[PDB]
Amino acid sequence: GHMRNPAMYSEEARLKSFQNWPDYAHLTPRELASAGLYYTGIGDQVQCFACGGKLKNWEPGDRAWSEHRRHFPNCFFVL
Amino acid sequence: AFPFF
Ligand SMILES: [Zn+2]
Repeated sequence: GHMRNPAMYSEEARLKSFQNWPDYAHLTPRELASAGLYYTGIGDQVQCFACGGKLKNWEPGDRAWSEHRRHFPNCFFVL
Repeated sequence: AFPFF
């Protein structure tokens, strides 16, 4: 209400969060940040600044936008 | 990806 994390509203702030991002994740910080997701600093776990939705266990083939949309259909950012 | 809270 309205945005869950206003400090992660900036795409640059989401990108900056992806320090120590694991090589095993197979999704880039730039793809994740463009879909409104920032790094929590744990495993491959990311969160949306807008809806507060959290996503983990990324697999090769996943698209950041599609996964965000599908699991968080009320999110205004990927609507 | 898996959603969680
Ligand atoms: Zn969202």
